[PDB]
Amino acid sequence: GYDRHITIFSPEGRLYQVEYAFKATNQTNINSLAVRGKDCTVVISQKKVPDKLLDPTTVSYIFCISRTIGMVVNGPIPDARNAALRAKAEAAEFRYKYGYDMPCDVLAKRMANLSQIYTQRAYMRPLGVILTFVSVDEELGPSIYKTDPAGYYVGYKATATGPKQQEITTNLENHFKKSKIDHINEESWEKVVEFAITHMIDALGTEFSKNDLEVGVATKDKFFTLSAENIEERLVAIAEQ
Amino acid sequence: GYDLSNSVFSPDGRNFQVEYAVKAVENGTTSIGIKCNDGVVFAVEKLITSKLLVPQKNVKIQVVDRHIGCVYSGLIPDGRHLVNRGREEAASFKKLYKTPIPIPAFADRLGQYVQAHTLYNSVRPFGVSTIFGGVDKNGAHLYMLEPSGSYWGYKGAATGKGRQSAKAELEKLVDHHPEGLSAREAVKQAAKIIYLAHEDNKEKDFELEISWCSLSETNGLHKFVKGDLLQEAIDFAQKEIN
Amino acid sequence: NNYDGDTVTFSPTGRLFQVEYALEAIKQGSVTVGLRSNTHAVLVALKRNADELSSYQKKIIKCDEHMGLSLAGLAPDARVLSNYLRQQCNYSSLVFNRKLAVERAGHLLCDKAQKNTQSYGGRPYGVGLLIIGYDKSGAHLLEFQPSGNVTELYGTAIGARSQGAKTYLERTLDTFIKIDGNPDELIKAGVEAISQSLRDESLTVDNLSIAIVGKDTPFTIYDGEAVAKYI
Amino acid sequence: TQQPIVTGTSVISMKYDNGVIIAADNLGSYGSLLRFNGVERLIPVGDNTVVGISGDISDMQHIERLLKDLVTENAYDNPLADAEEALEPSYIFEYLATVMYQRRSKMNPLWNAIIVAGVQSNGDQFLRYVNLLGVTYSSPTLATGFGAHMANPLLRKVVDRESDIPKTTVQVAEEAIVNAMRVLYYRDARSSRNFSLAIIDKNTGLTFKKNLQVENMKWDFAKDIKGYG
Amino acid sequence: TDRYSFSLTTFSPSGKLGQIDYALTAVKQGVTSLGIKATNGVVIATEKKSSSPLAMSETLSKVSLLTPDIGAVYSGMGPDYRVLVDKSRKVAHTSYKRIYGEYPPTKLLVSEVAKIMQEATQSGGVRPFGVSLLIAGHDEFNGFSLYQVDPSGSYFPWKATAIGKGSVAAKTFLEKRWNDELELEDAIHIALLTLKESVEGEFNGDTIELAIIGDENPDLLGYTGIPTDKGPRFRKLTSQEINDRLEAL
Amino acid sequence: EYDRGVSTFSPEGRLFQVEYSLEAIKLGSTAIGIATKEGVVLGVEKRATSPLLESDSIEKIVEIDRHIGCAMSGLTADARSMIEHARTAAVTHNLYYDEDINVESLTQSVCDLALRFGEGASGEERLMSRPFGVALLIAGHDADDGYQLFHAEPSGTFYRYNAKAIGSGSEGAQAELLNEWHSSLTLKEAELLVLKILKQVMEEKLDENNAQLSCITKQDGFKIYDNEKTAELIKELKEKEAAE
Amino acid sequence: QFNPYGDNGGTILGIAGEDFAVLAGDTRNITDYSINSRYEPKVFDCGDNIVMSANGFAADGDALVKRFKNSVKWYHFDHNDKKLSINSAARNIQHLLYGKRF
Amino acid sequence: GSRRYDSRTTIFSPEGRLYQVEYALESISHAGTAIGIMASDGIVLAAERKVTSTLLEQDTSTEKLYKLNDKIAVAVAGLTADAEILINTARIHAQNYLKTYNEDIPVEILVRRLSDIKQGYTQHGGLRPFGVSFIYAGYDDRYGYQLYTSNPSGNYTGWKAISVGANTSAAQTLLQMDYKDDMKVDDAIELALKTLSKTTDSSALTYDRLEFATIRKGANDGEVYQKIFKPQEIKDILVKTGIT
Amino acid sequence: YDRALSIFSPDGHIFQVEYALEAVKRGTCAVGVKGKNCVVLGCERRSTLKLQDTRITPSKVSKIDSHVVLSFSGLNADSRILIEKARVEAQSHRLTLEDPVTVEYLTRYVAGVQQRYTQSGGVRPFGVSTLIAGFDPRDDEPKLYQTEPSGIYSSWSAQTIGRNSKTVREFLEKNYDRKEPPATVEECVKLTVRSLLEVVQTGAKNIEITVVKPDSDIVALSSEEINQYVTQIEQE
Repeated sequence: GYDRHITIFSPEGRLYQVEYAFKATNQTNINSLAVRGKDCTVVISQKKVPDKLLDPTTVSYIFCISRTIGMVVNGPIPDARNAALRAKAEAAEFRYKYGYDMPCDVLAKRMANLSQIYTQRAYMRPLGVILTFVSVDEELGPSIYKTDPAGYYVGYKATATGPKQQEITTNLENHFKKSKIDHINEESWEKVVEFAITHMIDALGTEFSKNDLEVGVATKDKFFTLSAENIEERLVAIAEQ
Repeated sequence: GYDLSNSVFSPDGRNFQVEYAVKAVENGTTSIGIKCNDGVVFAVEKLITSKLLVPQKNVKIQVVDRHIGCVYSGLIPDGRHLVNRGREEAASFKKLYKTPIPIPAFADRLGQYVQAHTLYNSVRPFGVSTIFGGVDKNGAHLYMLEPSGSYWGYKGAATGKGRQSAKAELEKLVDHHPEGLSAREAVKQAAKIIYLAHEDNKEKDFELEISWCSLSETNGLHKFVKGDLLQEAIDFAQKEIN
Repeated sequence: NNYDGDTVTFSPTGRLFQVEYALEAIKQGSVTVGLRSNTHAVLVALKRNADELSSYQKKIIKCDEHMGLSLAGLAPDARVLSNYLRQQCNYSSLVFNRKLAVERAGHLLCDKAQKNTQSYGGRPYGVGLLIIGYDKSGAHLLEFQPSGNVTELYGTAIGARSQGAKTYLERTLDTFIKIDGNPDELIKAGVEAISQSLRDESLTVDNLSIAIVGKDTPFTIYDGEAVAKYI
Repeated sequence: TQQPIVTGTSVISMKYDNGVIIAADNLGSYGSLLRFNGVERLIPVGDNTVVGISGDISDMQHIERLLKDLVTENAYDNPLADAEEALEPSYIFEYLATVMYQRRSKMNPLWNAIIVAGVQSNGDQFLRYVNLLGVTYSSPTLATGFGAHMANPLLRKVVDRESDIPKTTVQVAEEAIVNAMRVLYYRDARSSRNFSLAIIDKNTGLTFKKNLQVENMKWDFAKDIKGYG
Repeated sequence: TDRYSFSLTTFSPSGKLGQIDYALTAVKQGVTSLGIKATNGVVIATEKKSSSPLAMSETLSKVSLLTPDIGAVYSGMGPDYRVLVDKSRKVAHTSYKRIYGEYPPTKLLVSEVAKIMQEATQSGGVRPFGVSLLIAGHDEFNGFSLYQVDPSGSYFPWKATAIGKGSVAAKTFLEKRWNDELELEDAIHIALLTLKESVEGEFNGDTIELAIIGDENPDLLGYTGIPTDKGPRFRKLTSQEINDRLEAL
Repeated sequence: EYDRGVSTFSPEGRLFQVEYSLEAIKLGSTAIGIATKEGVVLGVEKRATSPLLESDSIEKIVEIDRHIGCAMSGLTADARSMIEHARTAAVTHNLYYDEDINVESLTQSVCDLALRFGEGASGEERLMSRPFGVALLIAGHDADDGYQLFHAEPSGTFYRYNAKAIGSGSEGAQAELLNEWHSSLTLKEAELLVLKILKQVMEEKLDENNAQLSCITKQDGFKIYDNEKTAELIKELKEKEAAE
Repeated sequence: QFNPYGDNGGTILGIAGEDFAVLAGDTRNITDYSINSRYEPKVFDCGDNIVMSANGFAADGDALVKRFKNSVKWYHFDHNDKKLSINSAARNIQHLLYGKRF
Repeated sequence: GSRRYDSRTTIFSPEGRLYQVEYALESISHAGTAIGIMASDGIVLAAERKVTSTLLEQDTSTEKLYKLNDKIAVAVAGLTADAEILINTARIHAQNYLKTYNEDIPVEILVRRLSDIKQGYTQHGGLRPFGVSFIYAGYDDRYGYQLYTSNPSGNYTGWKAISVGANTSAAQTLLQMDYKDDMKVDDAIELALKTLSKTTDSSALTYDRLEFATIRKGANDGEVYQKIFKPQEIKDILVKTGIT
Repeated sequence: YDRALSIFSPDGHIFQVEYALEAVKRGTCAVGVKGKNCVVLGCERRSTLKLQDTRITPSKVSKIDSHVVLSFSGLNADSRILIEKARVEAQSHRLTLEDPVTVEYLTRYVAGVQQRYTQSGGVRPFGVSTLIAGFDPRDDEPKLYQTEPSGIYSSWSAQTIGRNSKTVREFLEKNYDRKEPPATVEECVKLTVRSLLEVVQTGAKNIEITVVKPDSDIVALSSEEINQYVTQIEQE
């Protein structure tokens, strides 16, 4: 039938058109992992550069929405830039009319509504990207919120994305069962980066380089990105543990 | 099924209308772009379908701004319209911020635009890949834009029937200069690999066009290559393939 | 009825099929041939009556005293483009105190058709224009496809049996460019070019319609017993 | 609405037999207070036109946008669309005029007065005047502002008719322009001592002579009188 | 263009608007939620399900506030409810906080929200939302009320009801436990006991969302010192408190 | 298929709905038009489809203005909208210039209306999704070209004709038009010629209760003839069939 | 404040002949007691043997002539090289004036 | 596409009949019965719900009965949901009449308006009609008490007594055989209950499944007082007529 | 919305026109006969079922003027819209132009409503055929027109539209002259009655007669007045 081609219910009450949107984020072979540190939130993610003729410095899956909130995207790159733009406009919007920078929580909720609106029309294609927003807020503390094509969102202790993300998830769950708290204790954010890399290497079974990773760090009142050199520093510190 | 619009989606995770649009450019002209240190050098193969034409009158190289070169391949009317919109964008930025738009900024905006027409069944996508770049205060930049709305950083890029022939040579050219290379020398290069990508267009004949934006010669403006420099390049490429 | 009932759907062949169908209007349609030197441009059009008790239909539209267009396809589609070109040409005179240039008017036209083929429910225009004119750059002769794309030539044709006319113009190509300052010769050669496009459609003195533009000559349409100076 | 807010002074200009000359001082005054000096008002377009803009400085910026915009729009579509579709001072003139007119209709004009001074491709002299109203005219000798009746008469003293343009040379004109700028500075409160000078020639292109000062003033008779009378 | 202004709701050749029937199916694929009306309060309860074990159910909201004295809870699709609760809040503000000023009657607001459901079954480019809402509330005019909003765009008052995949079993459960006079405490016990049978996971108080529109509480308003004005009659129960309640079933 | 769409080709290479329009001129009652340089005559067939039909106030002769006349044949619901637009066009010229509008240019003005198919192409306000199904014989006199007769199509294309016959019997009438049209006709010989060809395709009898004549003339204007005159010319027609 | 009128003066004179017409005007342009320019005629030919002078305020005066020449063009384009009557011209110009009477 | 996902739902059929309207009448026969009877002292509106559940509260359910204004109420038979929109449109149209003319709206006007909306849905927009049938109790000063029934097509027909909803056949005939024109409110109150007990979708008619309402002229001065009875008063009158 | 419901049919027709005319067949049946001094529009009233009040059943003949009426055949829902729209146009003429309307004016107006929704897309035309009858003021000539949902109008001097129009037409062929209308009002009324008793049936229950005479004389005659004429008709 044609309840699978436009976003109208079936005799099960299911929107098949929407479900397909999830099925496309595995096609770029990008994984991400994001954990809440002690005073930071770190997200490490794969960077695929299949050629020389692609310049690696430009291949970015990390878009700064706010000064304080980073966004890492898993899935097709057109929809990524589209989603980034909407989110940037809305963050600025709220700063203008409410006199402070938009909460991470409220931004996640916002994109969830817009996602629902793209599945409310019957000629609009859902934005298939899965979005991770990472922040350190001053009211909610360290935060991860992952929104999805359907327009469902929920908070997160930690999260992973990609075709191979079950393995990553298994690792993280076991860690927080030994530690019995919802965020990694350490006290130098640098060592939380190092820890995150170790779990990733275990999960995907591959050691990464400084151009197989791209790393984003949110500390208090800020988000920035590590350069490829900083990442190589971390991989020496794997030796040092 | 799943081949009647651009807002169906398949269980495979694929949009075929959009993928199919890349094939449009695959039957287009060969066009290359060499990312340099000082700038960029574009070159485009112009097919000759008769000898009634007037060579270097049929433009595919349109300048957008006073410093961004744009040259496109695929369905021609479509690409001229894509450039049409981008000139409006250039003026708008200049009006509000009083400075010419940057190279990365222009790349961004075109990506949004090509996104829009694959999200509605009420507008038709484009059928072109465009190659554009220039010099700004962040350096030289080179970008290729798919009709899917995808772009990346590019050391070297190509598209058209002979995109394979072109790209194979660009790999070797990074072997020759792993430090990148000068714009002025890349003019001669640019001709070379269109002649090599005319071996996929070897039942036709061609006219070579070359355009450059480089900070070391033209003061960072996008200009054409013509006259004495042009014929030096034409002669170079000939002797090599002979 | 997948890609041929919609004007919004691709096509892994990188087409829109409608444009090909709109190009078949030219095969069934009339024929007109343009050729230029460097100092004059000329259109020779084959006029066609509806029956023998009908006056033959004019196929050349004057857009300005430096510009003219001619159709070979559907007339109602041509009616939109004739208005548009006149509007833009008068706009150029008003605003920039300029003639409008030949290349540039083609570019405006191209992107016009494109956004009506983009919009769903629209149509691609099925009439092919030859746009001639004389501006600062000299003469120009553009071929306008139903795609909308514009091409610059010294001589071109479209319509039914346009292929033979390009053979003829490619052979006399170096002849009529190195004749300058005499529009007459070009017209004689143009008659010969459209005679490679007959199918017993004969050329008479009321079938033949000529239009020229020069540096010293306005846009002028010759008809009547005044086209029999070149027969 | 729009009344004068920040207001420049005057542009003076004349023809000679092989080009034209044009000059202006660097001022945006705020009444008797000369609030901004060093404010540039001569703007070159190519080496074939210099445009002198007088009137309000706010509106001057909105025509500097439009001049940039004009060059880019002419250069768009063919790389041969600015070489032999080349801009003429007449084309630049008409553009600004017509836009300005429609903006005046909205009752929010582009409050300026412009002289467009150039040379053609054939090398005829082009010197013409437009303003916010849309009042146009030609003269061998032109000015804007208070200079319309202040400085301009001295220039027009040499050239009473236009069959006398070829009898005016570069070095007769040059002298008169320097002096008319001195008259302007003498007898108008709003003006500057700093002045810029351009020469548009069709045998050298544009030669720009910046930041000349008003010299050869006469003041020795400013001390042979004691009292107001 | 815009050629989607033909309704995507139609009738079937056997009667019965087919689209809202499909939308009603999605509620039986949804989570279970229930409301028991007492005679001195109302209780609403739902279960939290997530697609991850690393997901936070501490930033997950399936019971949401419309106005201090009125709460809502769904069964059905998550995304649909996420936009729909915002539209409920928006009409309540633009038509009863800028026009009538005060917080609306429960009866009023229920009617207004049903109109939006109706207007997603009229127009093109929109098919209706596939959740059912329980809107519990209290106004000082019509007393305590518990209503159920349909994906058809109708409303019904109930004495006690459930929505979700276990709705049919739940109303059979409520038949014998229900009485015309109830306390609010006893209502809590009945509500959670019915929802324990409509969950097939583990039944915690950390993963069960409880809220009462029961006793006023002033200190949740934001100010004190005028007692003629109160704070929210809605009061969400924190997790540790719900754990105490699991023992009170 | 392709006539299920509003603007779609059609492996033929031209639109389909347009064809079916041309095959709707065969649903009308004949309209015949003969032009000379003494006036142009339009005669029309009113056609009794019922014996209780009153046919003496049904008119398919319509005035556009004093110097331009029109006859319609085909489906005449479509023509009702067209006659209103044409009337406005003529009057607009007379407002803008206080001058007579040419016949050619008027027909062109109505041809612009015939152009409206498609729904999202050009910048105008689209007020159908289909072309018309009715053809006009617009007759007239202008001061430039002299006397003129035009045929307007639901295509949006026009041709100047010297004789045209449209309607159900268009082709069998036109066969006769080719032989019998000559330049020595006068106003009145053209009039009898209408009645001659009209009688062949008249399914009942020719008389003045199912036919009406009208002329457009420079020196008397637009005059629709009364039934007396029509009847007299019909009696004079039968005397030339007895001279054969 | 902004007042968008003025008086740029000049004078024109039109005389109907037998088979001729003369339309004359001065070339002096002024803006108060100022003489802006000695030379700027104000009688322009519009083609087809209409001559037009719109005299008084220069800005409006130039506007009229432009728009009228545009109309001349459209006349030849849509009535198929129609001869433009003096008479026809007059009515058209009146519409241009009445259009801006607010 | 966009014409690719529309099969055309709101055209005529080859009997001249709208697909969507015909389907609608069937879906209203699924919904509970509602009967209207007009006495010469009043109008009785009586409605049986289409839902009755395990623990459904029907003691305050005002889900079939709505006051449009203080002299016009409706009984609803069809989708309750669909009906909502038109119920509030009707409130607005009624209050508008009072606001501008300082007078209560006639029954005729109010119904004719709502019918127009229904007709409007299949006329334009591609939209479906609401599957609703209304029975209107209304008083005006020009036809006195008026009774109307309206259907999803947008047409109104007068009645003396009429039934909608489930089992219209059975109900209609019994009403014809038993109704007299000199009945009162008392008589009509009992007649409606007996008819609803032959059409009850359970095997018994219960007080909490009944909504019952009157408009009576026994209120002083000849004023009409509308009364929607309390659940204890419906139970009160149902034991009186001897069903329970 | 602009996706057409009007789409060209392979016979030079339009689907919605053909359907409209089908709906006119299936619907009510109106007969119109004009005398030398009157118009009679009689139309089927729908009251066949028992116990109905006929003052609140739809008006099948509606006066637009003081001497122009509008009658219809076809659907009973599509037709009310046109009645309302006709009234506005009549009042508009009287406001801005003057002069109680002519019948012809309103004939063309109703046809001009049919043309819009046919030629436009996203809309469908009314399935209603109309008898427009009445007088022009200052003229004593009565005028009978029909318009059909195609948008065509034609003058007649007797006409019928609706169910079994073939049957009604054949009766009027022997007992009506095209060139000599009735010279008496009572005979025009009785002739319209005799035609309606063919199709409709069942006494004078479902029969209506509206009479318009000049001097701006509109009277509606109730059914009981029509009984008396019917018995004379049967006796004869």
